[PDB]
Amino acid sequence: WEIPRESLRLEVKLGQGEVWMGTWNGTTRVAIKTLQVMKKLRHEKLVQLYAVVSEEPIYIVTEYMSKGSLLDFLKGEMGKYLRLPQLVDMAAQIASGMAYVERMNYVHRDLRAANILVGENLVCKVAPIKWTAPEAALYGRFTIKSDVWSFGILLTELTTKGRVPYPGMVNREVLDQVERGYRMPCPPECPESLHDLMCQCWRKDPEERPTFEYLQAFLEDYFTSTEPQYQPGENL
Repeated sequence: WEIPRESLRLEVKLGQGEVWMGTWNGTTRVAIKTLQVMKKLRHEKLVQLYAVVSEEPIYIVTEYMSKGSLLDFLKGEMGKYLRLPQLVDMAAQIASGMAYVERMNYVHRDLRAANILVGENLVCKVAPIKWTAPEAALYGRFTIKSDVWSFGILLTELTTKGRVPYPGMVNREVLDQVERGYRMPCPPECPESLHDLMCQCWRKDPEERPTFEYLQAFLEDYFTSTEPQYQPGENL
């Protein structure tokens, strides 16, 4: 995994450590973060670790995802063009990455659009009270099932093309309201069967939420099994 410092050219700054777009061995575009899990986990929908410089000032090198975060993507020029089949297909890739995390007995803890990265041809990869399950926020009970909750929130980000969840509510009010059984209602033009899936992710009992294997399968099959008569509307 170790590479020499001179094999990395840092080209454009992408964020603040810091995140750059660069070159690896004068051949390969890569993303670069500046001054053990990513070595074990390997999957087509998880952002891939390429290399490390493991003595301060430390450098982590991964595959470059040309579109930045899914939040930026949904809120940019492309948002107006995405429709439900594009958003459902992205949701299905994320579930797929999360199905892997599930299978490896890992927990993400901060699943939401800002932590999904997007590439060419809409490849999406896995890389906060409004996104956090009640039992995680209240009791520190983070599990694969609290990720499932967050994934339901992320479904609403996809279907609103990036709007903040619970419009108008502050954090305390979200937590107070969600404890009373409040759930976001169907987004405009979003089919009820898709909002029903959200509502499954948001079940009070963590054990009653579906697996990511289930979510992935459901979303892959969406347009044949669940909405065979779907027609594109003005926004979805």
